[PDB]
Amino acid sequence: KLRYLNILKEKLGREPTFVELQAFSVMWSEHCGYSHTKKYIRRLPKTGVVNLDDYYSVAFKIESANHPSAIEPYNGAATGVGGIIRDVLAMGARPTAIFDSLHMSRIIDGIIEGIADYGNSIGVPTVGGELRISSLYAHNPLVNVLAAGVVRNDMLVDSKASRPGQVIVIFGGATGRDGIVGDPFAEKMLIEAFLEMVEEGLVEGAQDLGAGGVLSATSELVAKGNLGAIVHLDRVPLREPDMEPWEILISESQERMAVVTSPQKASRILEIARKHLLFGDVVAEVIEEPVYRVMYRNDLVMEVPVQLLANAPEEDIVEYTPGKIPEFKRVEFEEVNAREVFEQYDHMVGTDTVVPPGFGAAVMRIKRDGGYSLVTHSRADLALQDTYWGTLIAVLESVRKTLSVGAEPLAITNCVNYGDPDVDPVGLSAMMTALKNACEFSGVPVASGNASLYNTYQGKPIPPTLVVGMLGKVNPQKVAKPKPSKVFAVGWNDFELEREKELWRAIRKLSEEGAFILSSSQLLTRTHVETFREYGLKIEVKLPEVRPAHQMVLVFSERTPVVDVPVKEIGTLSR
Ligand SMILES: Nc1ncnc2c1ncn2[C@@H]1O[C@H](COP(=O)(O)OP(=O)(O)CP(=O)(O)O)[C@@H](O)[C@H]1O
Ligand SMILES: [Mg+2]
Ligand SMILES: [Mg+2]
Repeated sequence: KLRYLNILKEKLGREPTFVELQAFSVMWSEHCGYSHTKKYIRRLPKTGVVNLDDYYSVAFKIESANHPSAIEPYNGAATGVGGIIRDVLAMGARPTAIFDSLHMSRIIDGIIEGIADYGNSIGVPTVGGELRISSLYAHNPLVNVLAAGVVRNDMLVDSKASRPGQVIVIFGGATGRDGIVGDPFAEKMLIEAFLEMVEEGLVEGAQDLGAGGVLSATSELVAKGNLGAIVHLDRVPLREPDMEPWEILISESQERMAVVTSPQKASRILEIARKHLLFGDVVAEVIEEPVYRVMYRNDLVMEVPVQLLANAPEEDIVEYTPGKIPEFKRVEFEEVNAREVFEQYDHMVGTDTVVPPGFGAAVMRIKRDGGYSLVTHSRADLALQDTYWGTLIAVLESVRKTLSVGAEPLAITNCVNYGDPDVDPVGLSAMMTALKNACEFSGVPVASGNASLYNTYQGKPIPPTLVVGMLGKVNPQKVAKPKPSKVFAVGWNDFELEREKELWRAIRKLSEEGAFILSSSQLLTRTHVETFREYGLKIEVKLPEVRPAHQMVLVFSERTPVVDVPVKEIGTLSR
């Protein structure tokens, strides 16, 4: 913030006001700023609402609740959920499935329950997830939450102001002195509320309220529209009435959404909200002038170029060149049979999928012959040994899982979980390049993502962990389910980037022929066995010895697979 303060000062041509420093403290903070990752992200291929069938689109995104969680496992995680759901809800999509990618040194119930309760409380199933246990995350639990929803392409909500005159409504829970705990009940009302507003063609644009609260929502909603905004802090319904404009402006009270609309629609927006027991008012006004004038009645609180707020100081970036794929070695993440713990908290117990998520990619259908896959994958264990390849391979194995389910990879929502970038700007680059190159190799673009840097315990950084939330397309009727069959190991014990595509081609043919397929580092895990039992199936196999980063999958079929990849009957699935 030292360099920044200067910069902010040079840009202000003067000395920052309390509110100014207060505001830019948020907007430029790495969390809302992305100073170390912005340029790395602009480099990634893109497209977070991915179309699905020219009629439906799935809005999905991943988010981390790291620091919060490290403090308040329960609240942190839950808050991350709440927030990520709004990000999706704001896209005008009805949140249909939560996914989490937990990375901890142990089974921290707080996080599991926090995630679980919230989702249940708002009625959004916690379909799938991922759980990685490593002492290496002792003081830095990586709580990544991904959410997905469905949205008719003709109901897609623009995520920004796009016309002077439009006004921004802030509704949902009230604003109080928070971050300057939220309930799913208000969140659920928020979803029902916002969704109703969408259904009525009232929401012309929107943005959820999280980091930066009212400041980030408004400044961004318009900044994204290359417009301005006159924000009236006094119009924000508060919980604590004595709050100061700056408190009202940067407050991060939860369960709050900003709705861009036409003055004429604001009324219903408020009616719809209120009848849903939420509070809201027309807080801002989208103006053509690119200024961000925060007001509290006729009191000018703050006025700055919206764009200055929007664009934080961008750190340079170093080009990273990757070397020979390492001969990865044992970096054990003691797998926990924490299936009893999830049961106790009703977590990831989402039985409403085309096929149990415990088999890899969670499949959801939006129609009889239509549906989408979703997977959250990461290879921290590998990324620890080599940031690039590990990170890259994590993307490739996600493509496998997606393929293994018969789903064609559509997009990637991803979360960068890194330590201090100023110290190790390399790992950050390696991580981003791997992803960049990974998307380029796979051809799968990046729809959106989250970045969490400075994850370190007294010097030590958390393992470079890029969680990959991969969206895939799939016809449910064409999704293979477990059945007594022969189990074959298909692929290789080791990894050679290039031949990855021949493995995919293979997964594709087999999957196409209806074969069942698992793509796991362990080939088969307790969950896989667990889940098979749910089908009343016994998995007896001579699991091939495999490398950490390998290119082998488990194919279950009657007939022996016939592909251009090593095939070996390794056992059977029966009874
Ligand atoms: N690794 C990544 N890849 C692609 N896009 C990324 C990214 N990291 C961040 N982004 C994008 O940059 C912006 C910020 O992501 P972030 O998750 O912090 O958003 P947010 O506005 O929802 C704030 P909050 O945490 O308060 O909910 C988004 O528009 C997101 O799509
Ligand atoms: Mg932000
Ligand atoms: Mg947000």
